Amino acid sequence: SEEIFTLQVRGRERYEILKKLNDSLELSDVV
Amino acid sequence: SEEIFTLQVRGRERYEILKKLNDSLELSDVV
Amino acid sequence: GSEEIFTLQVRGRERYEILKKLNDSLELSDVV
Amino acid sequence: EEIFTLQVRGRERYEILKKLNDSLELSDVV
Repeated sequence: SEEIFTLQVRGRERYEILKKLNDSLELSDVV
Repeated sequence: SEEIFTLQVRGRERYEILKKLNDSLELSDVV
Repeated sequence: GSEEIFTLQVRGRERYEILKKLNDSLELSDVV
Repeated sequence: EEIFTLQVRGRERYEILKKLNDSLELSDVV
């Protein structure tokens, strides 16, 4: 199984930063 | 109104890294 | 004891800016 | 591109930012 977690964020800039990092980790992780 | 953005994250370890970063970013008034 | 400060090297201005925002936030918040 | 520096206080803080930087070097998202 996999688990999807929800992280709630205030402030567009905060959200945009975290989205870029999430996207990067999706692509850099071995799986 | 205040917009709360949702960041969907696969996996506990990935979530915990991003949550730590969010913990910091939410304390920062100017990002 | 003492404190260690590490030089993080980042390629590219836009990548530098995102990591700078994070580091600046961490310096204030001290969450790590 | 140029390489820029950021001074990072403390090993654990350096390690989290290094993890992100290394990820970005692999993914090229930013």
